[PDB]
Amino acid sequence: GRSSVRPYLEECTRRFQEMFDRHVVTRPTKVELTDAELREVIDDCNAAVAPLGKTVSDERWISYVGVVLWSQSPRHIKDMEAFKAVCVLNCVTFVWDDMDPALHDFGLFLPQLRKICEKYYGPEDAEVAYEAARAFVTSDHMFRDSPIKAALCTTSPEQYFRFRVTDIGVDFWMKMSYPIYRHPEFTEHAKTSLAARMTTRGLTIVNDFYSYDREVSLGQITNCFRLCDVSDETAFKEFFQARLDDMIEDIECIKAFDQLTQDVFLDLIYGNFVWTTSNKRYKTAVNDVNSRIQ
Amino acid sequence: GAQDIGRSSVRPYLEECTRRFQEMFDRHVVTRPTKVELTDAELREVIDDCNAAVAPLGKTVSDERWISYVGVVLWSQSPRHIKDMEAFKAVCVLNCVTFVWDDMDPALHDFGLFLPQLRKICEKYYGPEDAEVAYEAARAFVTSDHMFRDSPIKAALCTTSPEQYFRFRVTDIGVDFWMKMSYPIYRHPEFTEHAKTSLAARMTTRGLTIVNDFYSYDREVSLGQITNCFRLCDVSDETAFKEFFQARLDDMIEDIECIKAFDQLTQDVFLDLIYGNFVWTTSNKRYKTAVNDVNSRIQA
Ligand SMILES: C=C(C)[C@@H]1CC[C@]2(C)C/C(F)=C(/C)CC/C=C(/C)CC[C@H]12
Ligand SMILES: C=C(C)[C@@H]1CC[C@]2(C)C/C(F)=C(\C)CC/C=C(/C)CC[C@H]12
Ligand SMILES: [Cl-]
Ligand SMILES: [Cl-]
Ligand SMILES: [Cl-]
Ligand SMILES: [K+]
Ligand SMILES: [K+]
Ligand SMILES: [Mg+2]
Ligand SMILES: [Mg+2]
Ligand SMILES: [Mg+2]
Ligand SMILES: [Mg+2]
Ligand SMILES: [Mg+2]
Ligand SMILES: [Mg+2]
Ligand SMILES: [Mg+2]
Ligand SMILES: [Mg+2]
Ligand SMILES: [Mg+2]
Repeated sequence: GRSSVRPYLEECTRRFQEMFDRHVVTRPTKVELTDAELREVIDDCNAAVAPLGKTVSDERWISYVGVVLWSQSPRHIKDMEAFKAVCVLNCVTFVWDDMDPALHDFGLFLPQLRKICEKYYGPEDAEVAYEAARAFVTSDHMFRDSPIKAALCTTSPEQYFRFRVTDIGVDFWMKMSYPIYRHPEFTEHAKTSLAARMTTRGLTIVNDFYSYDREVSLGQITNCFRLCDVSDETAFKEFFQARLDDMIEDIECIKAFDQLTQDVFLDLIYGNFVWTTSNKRYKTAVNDVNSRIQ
Repeated sequence: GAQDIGRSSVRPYLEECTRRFQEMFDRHVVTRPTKVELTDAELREVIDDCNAAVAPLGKTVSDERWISYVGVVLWSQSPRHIKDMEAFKAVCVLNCVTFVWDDMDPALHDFGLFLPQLRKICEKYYGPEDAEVAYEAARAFVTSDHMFRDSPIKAALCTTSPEQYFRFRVTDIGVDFWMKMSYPIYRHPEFTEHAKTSLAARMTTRGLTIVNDFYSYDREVSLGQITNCFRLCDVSDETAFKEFFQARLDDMIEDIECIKAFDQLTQDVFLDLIYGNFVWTTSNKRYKTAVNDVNSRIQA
């Protein structure tokens, strides 16, 4: 009844895309990694999660990494070592997101994050990236079955998106991504988390729509469509339009930022959507790339 | 009289809004904030550090002005939970000297002179790790306050909706900075994590900002400052003002009721911050007249 948004899949996909075409216009661009670059990334990912004891397949890594390939801003890239770092860090904390909390070993995993950060970044940037990775994995862990999560995800969209600034990983993403661009304004917006606060709703509403069926099946409550009656087409449509309006208002305000920063913000939101709709992770509730790692 | 005088002041609403705020706190927070009493030695140690830090910028600040700045720390921390009084004094100093920065013409903003003083304060009162977090947060605040003077981003975030506006204020009202320099006071691991993710700041931004904005509106409008949520409604129209004000009270209440899901120590800290800021704001000459000897623009 409320267990699926499948009836709305085609209409909502078309409405998301129309919104992007009218308000962002320019398509996101996929970063093409060389084979050598992709192997270096996947090798670092496997090394980082090996102490945790679970095998991750190449195609699951590729499912995770696609968000970085599609949602950065390739024409503004300056530092491909920072880009590779974001690939690795994004992927290995994605595994953490998918893991049963019994597998979460901070003593084994935190040094791996530190190693990744020092390898690919300079001394100061490595500290910023590591703290943000540390804060993300700690947050994902401590909020599993937390009353705080229950209160923030069941009260209002406002409370929910406030939780997601950290929990969807976008604050972490900004703080590990600014070395890719070496653009002083973007670096400040990343470090104040204004960059994350501006892009949270656009990332989260899309992720939530397409991951609803999986999350509802697993008992995960971190999803804004749980705030509406999805079995009621009229109530769903009103809620979905309110969320579309949220995304538009953010995008229109993002266009007040400097031309480079606004490119990075918009490529992030629109790229996430392109990646989400072509990724098997977001298609069936349980499959070989989104199954709980138990 | 070409000016929109009718929209230039919330003075007609002063008594009724103050009473409504207080009723809200009494119904939803209940327990009073507690003022930290500093020794005369401690206070003088704080003020001498404050004067040392802003001396390179060229402007004298009176003890009365410092005391006007420092009261928010005295009233809005959580005395029952304090473990580290050196961290508390760091927050007194860091709060006060960045208040001066907030009040200064941007021509006085000298990062080369001022950033080393902030680093010196942090290195004096905190351990090495805590000092780096507090310095980064102070740096990011003073850089933000400077960057956004006359900025199109500020205009867009402050004139679109309450949601865009409060998103700006998570940094601009200084509360993220506040959390990241206050967690060493409490040495409470959950509070430290909520500080470092900025969830602490996000939970408390609206309660701090709505109160600050109401009582600093007249001064800010007279100085042409646009960072104030009541510029989003027509304060000259009583019906529209009261509808907007009720919407802001509802925002505060929703945050406070969600804050009550946090662990007991964290929620005490969050609620003392919001309610203490209200007690301080309503007792402080800074928030009583548009221009006076403690809130006037510090001019180049
Ligand atoms: C941050 C970005 C734009 C996107 C937004 C959706 C995301 C793919 C989903 C999710 F799985 C996260 C929370 C776990 C990993 C966190 C960061 C690194 C990645 C967070 C991901
Ligand atoms: C460095 C301090 C702490 C920063 C500096 C200027 C500030 C905007 C002043 C004002 F708005 C305060 C007294 C209300 C909220 C207090 C804290 C959370 C942060 C307050 C701010
Ligand atoms: Cl560096
Ligand atoms: Cl934030
Ligand atoms: Cl320390
Ligand atoms: K809306
Ligand atoms: K409201
Ligand atoms: Mg998650
Ligand atoms: Mg997940
Ligand atoms: Mg390095
Ligand atoms: Mg999801
Ligand atoms: Mg397969
Ligand atoms: Mg200010
Ligand atoms: Mg001010
Ligand atoms: Mg004000
Ligand atoms: Mg009028």
